[PDB]
Amino acid sequence: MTKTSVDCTMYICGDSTECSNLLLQYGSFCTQLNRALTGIAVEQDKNTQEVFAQVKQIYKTPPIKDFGGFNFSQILPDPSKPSKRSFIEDLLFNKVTLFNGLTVLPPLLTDEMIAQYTSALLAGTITSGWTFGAGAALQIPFAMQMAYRFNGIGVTQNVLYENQKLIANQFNSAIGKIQDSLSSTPSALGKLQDVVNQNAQALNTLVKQLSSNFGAISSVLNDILSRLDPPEAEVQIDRLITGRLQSLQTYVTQQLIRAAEIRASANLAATKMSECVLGQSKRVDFCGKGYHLMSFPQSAPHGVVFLHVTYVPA
Amino acid sequence: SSVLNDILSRLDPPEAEVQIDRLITGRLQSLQTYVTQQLIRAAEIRASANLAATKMSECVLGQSKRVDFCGKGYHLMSFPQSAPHGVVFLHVTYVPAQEKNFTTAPAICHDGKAHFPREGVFVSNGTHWFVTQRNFYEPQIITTDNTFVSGNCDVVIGIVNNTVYDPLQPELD
Amino acid sequence: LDPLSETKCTLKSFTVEKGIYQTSNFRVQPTESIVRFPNITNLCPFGEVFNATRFASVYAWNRKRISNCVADYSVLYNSASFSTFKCYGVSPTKLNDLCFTNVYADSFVIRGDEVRQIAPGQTGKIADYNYKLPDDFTGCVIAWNSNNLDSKVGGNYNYLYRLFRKSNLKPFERDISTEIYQAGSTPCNGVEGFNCYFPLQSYGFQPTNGVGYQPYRVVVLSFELLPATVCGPKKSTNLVKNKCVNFNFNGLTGTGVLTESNKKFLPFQQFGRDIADTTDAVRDPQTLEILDITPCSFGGVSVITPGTNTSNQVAVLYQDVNCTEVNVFQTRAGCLIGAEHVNNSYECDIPIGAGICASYSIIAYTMSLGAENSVAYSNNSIAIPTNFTISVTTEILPVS
Ligand SMILES: *[C@@H]1O[C@H](CO)[C@@H](O)[C@H](O)[C@H]1NC(C)=O
Ligand SMILES: *[C@@H]1O[C@H](CO)[C@@H](O)[C@H](O)[C@H]1NC(C)=O
Ligand SMILES: *[C@@H]1O[C@H](CO)[C@@H](O)[C@H](O)[C@H]1NC(C)=O
Repeated sequence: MTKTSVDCTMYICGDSTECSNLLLQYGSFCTQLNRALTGIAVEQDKNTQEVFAQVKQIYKTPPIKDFGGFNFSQILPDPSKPSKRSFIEDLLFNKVTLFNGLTVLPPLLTDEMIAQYTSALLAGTITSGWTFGAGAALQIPFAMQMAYRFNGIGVTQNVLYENQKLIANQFNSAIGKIQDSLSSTPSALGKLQDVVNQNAQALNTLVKQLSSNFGAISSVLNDILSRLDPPEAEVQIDRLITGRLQSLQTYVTQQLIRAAEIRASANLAATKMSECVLGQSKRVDFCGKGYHLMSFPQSAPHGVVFLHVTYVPA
Repeated sequence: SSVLNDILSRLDPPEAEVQIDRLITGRLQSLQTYVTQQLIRAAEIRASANLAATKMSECVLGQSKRVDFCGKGYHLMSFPQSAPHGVVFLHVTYVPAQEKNFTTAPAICHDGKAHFPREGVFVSNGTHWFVTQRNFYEPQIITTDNTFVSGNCDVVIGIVNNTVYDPLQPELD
Repeated sequence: LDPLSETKCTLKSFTVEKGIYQTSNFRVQPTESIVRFPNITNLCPFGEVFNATRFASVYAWNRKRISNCVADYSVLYNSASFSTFKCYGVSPTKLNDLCFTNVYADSFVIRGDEVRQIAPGQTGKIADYNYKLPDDFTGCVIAWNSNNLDSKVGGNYNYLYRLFRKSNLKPFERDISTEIYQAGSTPCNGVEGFNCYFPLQSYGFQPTNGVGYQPYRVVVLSFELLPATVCGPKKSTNLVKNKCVNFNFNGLTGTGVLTESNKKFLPFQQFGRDIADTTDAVRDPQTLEILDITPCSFGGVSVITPGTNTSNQVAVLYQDVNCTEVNVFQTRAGCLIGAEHVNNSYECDIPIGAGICASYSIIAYTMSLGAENSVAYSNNSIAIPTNFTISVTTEILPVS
């Protein structure tokens, strides 16, 4: 999720010394809110690092793409440098549309090096299958690797080797169908959009709260400084600060609850990498409908997309 | 003042209750913050504890197929150890090392028929074709016991010629 | 004193772990405060009352009402041409900060010796019989000698003043009755003679009048307040751009930097608000120039330490701040000061952000992703392990 930090002092007062002395005289709530805000960011950085940084070696796809007919130009890095993202990834990125002490911190891992992580991962899958996840990557022609997958599924190798064109045609076509569906059909990234919405809207609230009167004469603490003398000034300011402090604290708690939700979702995503992508999963429907064969990871604005191959009898 | 005794000892009932009311609004706010934050954490810790229970249950009382679930590498086992306010799992896993390449072939043509490792892979050192197992180099003559035939070899892409030892015939002789 | 101490207090511990800690927040402040009100135009007609050629008699004091205009009392107060400036209820100065519903101007002419009686709590012939004012009025009396304008050769007898009358006059009473005053033998019944005298007498001003007897013009301005219609004066100031400034545009007060804007406002629109109703642009009324308001920079200070244990050398990162406004090295997370830029690429030690990290002199680089190795792939090549290793890892999980 977006990493947000809120200057409690400024956001409550906004460059008002007497409001500051009132709030420091009110306790140490600004520390807690800040320091949860931190916790919750550095937790965001930790979701990303966990989910994506499983492999410590950046594997490069060969220059020669002879994978037994399987075409993975659509998921493999584009030499044209649209940020080095596959055409699926560009698609996903352009399918999601992204002052008072509320800043936004930048993520530790840029979109470029996330794409590079996914590329290393995806290349290590094509070359080595699951043995780049258990140690050092071992090459394999990928036709054999798919024979081994089939073996795992509960099919004999001859079924693949006899059928190798058909399966290749088929997996190309499925990739193309993913390509149209993500190109034309909308609402495909509803989860990531919903997260972005729900964050943006918590902010637009908390901002829009910042202009409430909470019983005071006015919501601008300057007009209360400029209209009243100390005693009733501090009175009205105290009311504003009670109200604002309530609003911040609501916000920060709601953000927390979400951060826990997102952390759960991210550790599910890390498990999905770890098992579906760096290996073949026996877990039924865990890595897609049907008998899992493999999965490919793709980056997104604020999440991951797994394209899972599975084998479906018919 | 923040000491409710000095407000009892300095003021008479009406404004006493006034100031006390303010203190109680503030304190009640603080408690309620606290208790909620403690809640949120208690939910987090409960999640972490049920992950830990799953880890016992699968890694320790059994061998896990779940990749990286019970440590990096191919899980072998795990041992539980107590801690002040948590558990520590020492997980054994098996990690291959000291790699070595080999030319492979999805199958083998013999007598016009395609052969397929029953469990293993066909590998060649430079001239000779062995069938090994995947996770440990242990080469071993190609044999009808450790390969299975499936049709001719006009359809497999990348098949290689070789002789499949038949461990009867010298027994007949 | 220094960032490392500031961090030490922020953590309340004299021993700092290696990392980055967010200690404080740096703010810019407004300089060169400015106020701007529109180009210059509706002034009250005080001149029409003061310069007025004709004034009525003291007993016939002329009353005028002023409202729906702007009054500049500074010019009147700082004139030096008036010898009488007595404001009661409000200070003679700082009258430009007061706005009232109505103003009543009572003007007349007297002789100098009688200028004293016009004040609350006083008694006299003129006050009691010609012009009585309230004891607790809130206003100001102005007056000045008018010899050159009210003295005529042979006696200027147009000015009259009442002498005799029975009761007293109540506040704000205008009496024009000319009935012959009775001093008692029988009612005058519109007939004079014994014990029947004309109530009023003529001053008869001459050019050679003495200072006491010389004519004096008097005007009493009473302010009535109970929506105020007549307010104070618009010395606007000059416009300054590209600096954190405290600005006031037609009551809209704010802080920030004003810059030239490409936005096009409609003729009837003054200021533009971004989403969330936060002011974003303002049209300066004097020249109708549209200026974009940007909050003058502010943002967090994070302190990057390798650990007191290792070294006391520190680095500041000013976050989302262009540090031209403060080994300065610019990054997407802000700027870093105190840390040398290098082009190398190591594993990330202290994460700053946007793909830069720091490490220990304190060096700031671009984290490396890991040993980049290309797998020797060939469609007929496999790699098989010949040894193994029994690796024991530790996973710690909180329970309780
Ligand atoms: C495999 O690779 C070689 C070169 O790397 C290529 O010439 C050959 O046609 C490919 N065919 C098979 C069956 O592996
Ligand atoms: C820090 O300094 C103390 C001082 O006694 C030293 O003993 C300790 O080993 C040091 N700690 C680290 C983490 O280097
Ligand atoms: C890094 O250092 C200098 C600029 O500071 C540059 O000239 C040099 O070529 C760079 N080294 C690289 C990019 O390897």
